[PDB]
Amino acid sequence: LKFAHLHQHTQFSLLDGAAKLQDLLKWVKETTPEDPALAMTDHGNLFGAVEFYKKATAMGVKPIIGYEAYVAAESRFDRKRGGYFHLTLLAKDFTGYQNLVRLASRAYLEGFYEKPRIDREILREHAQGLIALSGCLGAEIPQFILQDRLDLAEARLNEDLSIFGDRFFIEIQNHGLPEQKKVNQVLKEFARKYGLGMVATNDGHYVRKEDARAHEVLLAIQSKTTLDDPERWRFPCDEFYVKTPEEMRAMLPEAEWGDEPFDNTVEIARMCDVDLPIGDKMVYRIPRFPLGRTEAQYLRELTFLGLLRRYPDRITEAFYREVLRLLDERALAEALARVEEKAWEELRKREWTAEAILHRALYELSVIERMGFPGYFLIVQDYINWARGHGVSVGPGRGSAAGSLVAYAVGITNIDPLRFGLLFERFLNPERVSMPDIDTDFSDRERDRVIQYVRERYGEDKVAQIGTFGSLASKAALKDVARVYGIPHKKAEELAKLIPVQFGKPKPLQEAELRAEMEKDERIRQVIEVAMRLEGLNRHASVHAAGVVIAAEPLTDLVPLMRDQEGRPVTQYDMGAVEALGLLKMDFLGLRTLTFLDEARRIVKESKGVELDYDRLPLDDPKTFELLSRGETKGVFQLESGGMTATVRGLKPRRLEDIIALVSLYRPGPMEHIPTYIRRHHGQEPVSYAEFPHAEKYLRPILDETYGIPVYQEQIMQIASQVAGYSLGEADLLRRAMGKKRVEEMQKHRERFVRGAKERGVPEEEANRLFDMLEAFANYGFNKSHAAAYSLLSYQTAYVKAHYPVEFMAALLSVERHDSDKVAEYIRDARALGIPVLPPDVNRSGFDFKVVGEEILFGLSAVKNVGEMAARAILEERERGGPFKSLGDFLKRLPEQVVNKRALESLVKAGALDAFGDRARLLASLEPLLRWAAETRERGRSGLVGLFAEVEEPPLVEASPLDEITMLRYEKEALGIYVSGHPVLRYPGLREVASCTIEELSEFVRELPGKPKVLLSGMVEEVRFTLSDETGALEVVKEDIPLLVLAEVERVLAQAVWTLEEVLEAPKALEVEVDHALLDEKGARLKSLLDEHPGSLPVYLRVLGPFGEALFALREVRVGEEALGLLEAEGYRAYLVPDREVF
Ligand SMILES: [Cl-]
Ligand SMILES: [Cl-]
Ligand SMILES: [Mg+2]
Ligand SMILES: [Mg+2]
Ligand SMILES: [Zn+2]
Ligand SMILES: [Zn+2]
Repeated sequence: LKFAHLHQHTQFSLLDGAAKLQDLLKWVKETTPEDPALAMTDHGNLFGAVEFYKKATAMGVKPIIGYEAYVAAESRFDRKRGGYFHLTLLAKDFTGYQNLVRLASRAYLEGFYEKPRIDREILREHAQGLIALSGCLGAEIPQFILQDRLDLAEARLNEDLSIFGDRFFIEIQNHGLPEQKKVNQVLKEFARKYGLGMVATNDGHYVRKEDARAHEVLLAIQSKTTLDDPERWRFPCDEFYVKTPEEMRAMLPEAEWGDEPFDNTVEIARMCDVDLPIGDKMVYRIPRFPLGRTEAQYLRELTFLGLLRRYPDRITEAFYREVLRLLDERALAEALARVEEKAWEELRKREWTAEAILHRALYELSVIERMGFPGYFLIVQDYINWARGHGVSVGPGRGSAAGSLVAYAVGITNIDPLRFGLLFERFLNPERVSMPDIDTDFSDRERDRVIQYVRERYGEDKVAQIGTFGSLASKAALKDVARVYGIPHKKAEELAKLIPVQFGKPKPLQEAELRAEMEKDERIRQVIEVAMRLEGLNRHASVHAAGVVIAAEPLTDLVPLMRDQEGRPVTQYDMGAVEALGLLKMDFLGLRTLTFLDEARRIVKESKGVELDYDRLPLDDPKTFELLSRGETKGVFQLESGGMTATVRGLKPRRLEDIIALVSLYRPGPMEHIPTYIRRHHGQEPVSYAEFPHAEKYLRPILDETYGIPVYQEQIMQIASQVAGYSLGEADLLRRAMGKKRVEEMQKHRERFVRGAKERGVPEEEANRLFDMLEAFANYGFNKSHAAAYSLLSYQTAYVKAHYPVEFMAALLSVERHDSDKVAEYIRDARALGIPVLPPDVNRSGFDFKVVGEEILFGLSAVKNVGEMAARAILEERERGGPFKSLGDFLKRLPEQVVNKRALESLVKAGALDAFGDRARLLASLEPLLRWAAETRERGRSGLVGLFAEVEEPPLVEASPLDEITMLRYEKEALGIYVSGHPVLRYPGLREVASCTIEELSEFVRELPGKPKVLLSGMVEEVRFTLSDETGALEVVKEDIPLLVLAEVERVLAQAVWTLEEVLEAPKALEVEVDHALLDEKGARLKSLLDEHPGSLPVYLRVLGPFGEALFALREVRVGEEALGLLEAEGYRAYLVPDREVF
C-alpha cells in the first residue's frame, strides 16, 4: 500500500499557506521512497511552479503543477455585491501547463474581484491538457450538495463533465467534519452513477501535524489580531497536514472506501508528465528585430556610423575610405558592414590610435556575432536612443555593460570605455556562453514612458514587468508572532535586538546565543519556535522597480501575469525564475540624480541662456574638484554620506579617476586602503613595487593610475592577462574563480599562473606571492565599468553646484517640491548659503521655481488653492497684457470665471500679490473689488467705450496690519511651508529653555547615555503630533499653538508637555551669552560681577564653542534679578529666560 498527495498548498498560497517548499519536499520524500510525487496546487496563482519544479526535480521528487482556482458563479466579468467557488486543477501534459499559465494569467487580468477568478467559460476554452477534481468543501459540486440543491449540483456535475470529459474526478477528502460526511456520501453516489472514479486528497496548508498553532497564528498575522480575539481567523481543526498513507486510511477506512481512491492518487500523478524548459533545455528567447540587412550587419553598421560621431579627431570620413581602398558618410558604414570575418583578418598583420579603435571595435563585434547576441544589442540600443530624442534622460550606464566599446559606440553606454580602464571582456567573456545583462538608468520621472515605448513597440502581450516576493525576516517574524501572543511591545523589541545582523539583514533564527531567555517563560518558548517555523514565508507581490521582460513569443504562452494596483503588466514568476526560463530580461532603474540634472538644465537655460550639454563637458574642470575638495558635497550624487564627505575633504581629488577610486574603496573592508591612497595622493609617500621587481614592468601601467592599489577588478584581470599570459577572457575566469573560493580548484590556477609567469619574467618566488597578492585584493576589488560610469554623474552634479550654485538649489527645491519637509529643509540650506528664497509674485514669477537675477523665486503653481489652469492662465494674461499694475487691473483681466475668490485669497496669502501693498488690506478689499470688477463688464457689454465704462478701481479698502503669527499662519496654509520667518522666532522664551534644536537632536543625543530623555520646543501640526522648529520636523507622541516637550529618545516618544503661558509663568533665570573669545582674566570678571548681586535665580552660560555649543549652568552663585540691568551694561548679551530646571 501507498499514497501521494495531489492537493497540497504551499508558502505560495500567500494568505493561508504555511508549507515551506523545502521541508515539505523532503517530508514527502522521507514518507514514500518509491516513485514519490507532489502536486503544487496554490490558491489562485502559479507563483510556485518554476522555483518548485526545479527544487523537487533535483531532490528526487516528481512534481505536478496545479491550481486551486477561484471560479465565479457566473462570468469573470461579474462584480456582484453570487460568490466564487474553489476548483482543483492539475496539468497532465505540457499544453496543460500552458493552459494553466493562461488561466491564472486571465484570472488576474480579466476576472479580478476580491480574489482572482476564472469563468467556467474560459475554463472550457482552456481545458485541453487538464485534469480537474470535484473540489474542497468550498468548491461547487460539494457546496450545492450542502445546500440540498442536489438538482443543481448534478446539473453542474454534468456541465463540468461537458468540459473535461473522462479527465474530471470526484474529490474525496476527510477531516473530522460533519459537512464532509454528507458531501461525500453523495459525491460517492455521483462517482458511481456517471462512472467517474474518486481521488483521495486532503488539502495540506501546513507540513507536519505539529505545525497546527504555528499555522493558526500565520492566520492571526494575516488577520492582524490576538491569539484570543475571537472571531480571529481559524481553521475548523488541526488536520491539514501532509499525512502518511496510514493517517489517510484513518480518515478513509477500508470496508467503507476501498482501494480505488488510493490507487488513483498514484496513477494520476504518473500520467502527469510535465517538463519546464530549464537547465538541460532552456532556449534563448531573444526577440526578433524589424529591418535587406542581417541582424548582425546593422549593429555593425550602427557601430561604424557611431564611432565617427564618438571620436571626432581620430575617426574620420577620410579614414574609413582608406580602409576600403585597402579592400556621403552613412554610405561608408553601410559598406564596411559587409566585410566578412575571412576577409577582415588580412589587415592587422600589415596611446589609443585610430586603428586601435577599429580593432577593439571589430573584435567586440566578432565576439558579439559569434555568441548570438547582435539582435539583443539592437533591441537595447533602439529603445535607449529613442528615450534620448523623446525627453527622457539616460544615464552613462551601469555595471559591466559600460566597458564594451560597441555598447558605447551605439549609445547604450555613455562613457568612453577606453579613455578609462574599462574592459569588454568583463561584460562578455568570449570563452563562456552567458546572457549579458544590460541594465540602464533613466530619469525617474520619465522611466515608465520608456517601458511604454517597449510595450507598444514589441507587443502588449510580450512585454511585462517582473514580480518580486519579499521574505519574512527572522527579526520581523519574531515581532509579528509576539503581537499575537498577547505580549508587551517593549520586551518584544528586547527580543528582537538579540538576533544578530551579519550583513544588511538579520541572521536566521536557526543558529540563534542568549537562548536561556526561552527557559524562563513557556509563553516565549513557542513564540521563538513559531517564528522560525514561519521564517521563510512570504509577504505580497510588488512589482520590481527595475524588472522588465521582452519575450519573443506571447507571454501568456509560458509565463503568467498580473496587473498591479496602478495597471502594470506583471510577471508571476520571480527574477531568477524568469531568467531560468531563458527570457530577455533588463533593469530599467529610476534615478533621482538624472531628473535633477534635467530640471537644473531647464532652470539654467532659463536663468542665463546656457545649453548644459552633459555629454560634452570637460572632466578636468578645476572649480568642480576644488568644491569636492572643500567638501561641499551636500547635493552631490553618491558622495553625500555623513562619513564619505569627511573622506573627500582629506583626499582633495583632482581628476575623475579619484572620484572613481574614492567611491570604489569607500565601503567596509577596502575602506582601510584609503589612508594609503591619500598619503600617496598628497604626494608624501613613494608608490613602490620592490615586492615584485620582475613584475613591475607589468604592474606600473595598471596600478599607477591608482597610486598603487588594486582597487578595480579590471586592474586584476589585466595583471593576470599580462603577467601570466592569460587571454583577457581567461583572466576574468580567474577573478571569477577566486570569488567562488573553490578550496582546491585554486591550486590548479596557481600552477597555470606561475608556469606562464616564468615564460614572461617572474621567477615564481615573486609569482606565488603575486598570485597571493591577487587572491588577497580580488575579494574586495571593484567593478570600474560601474564605478566610473556613476562617478561621471557625481562630477556632472558637482560641476553644476560649482558653476551654477543658485539654479542648482532651485532645481533641488523644484525636484522635491512635493515634500513639505524637504522644501523647508532645502530652503534653510539655501537661506544660510547667501541665497534668498522668495514668495511667489504674480508679476515676476514663472510657473515653477525660477531664478531671477541671483535669487530663487517661487512659482504660482506652488500656491495651494490656485488651480493649475489658473496658474498658467494668470501667466498668459500677464504675457499678452504686460505686467500687472494694480489689484484692480488684475481682477478685470482675470475675471472670477478664471481665478475664483478662494484662489485669490490664497494667492494673496502666499504673497504673490504682495507687489500691491498691505496684505490684510488686500484680503478684505477683494470682495468689494469683485463687486466692482463684475460690474465694469456689465457697463462694458452695454456699449460704453472706456471712460463712461471705468470708474477706475477706487483705492484699496482699509484695515489694521497682519501681526506676524497671524501673517505666518496664512503663508503655510497657502504654501505648505513658512517663508520669511517662523512662529517660534517671535516669542523666544521657548528657544532658551530647550535643550536642543530639532536639527542637532540626533547629534547631541546619540552621545549621552542609553535611551535618553530630553526637552524640545517648537510648533504643533497634528490631531502623533508633529513638532517644528525653524530647523526641522519630528514625529512625536492643537494646530498653531507652541509647546515645550519632555520626551524620551532612541524617533522620539513624549512624556510631558507644557503650554506657553505655563512656561512664561514658571519663575525666571539669568542666561549670559558668552563668546569663545574670553580671557583667563574674565572667568573672574563675570564671576565677580555675579558675586556682587546674589539671590535666588540660577545662572546659565551659553558658550558658543568652535564646533557645537553647550549650556554651563553656573555653580554655587545665584543672582538676584537686578543683575540683568547692570549686566547688559558691559560687552555681554543677556536674557531673562525661563528656568530650565523645574521641567
Ligand atoms: Cl602592490
Ligand atoms: Cl599595496
Ligand atoms: Mg467548475
Ligand atoms: Mg539586468
Ligand atoms: Zn486555503
Ligand atoms: Zn484548497
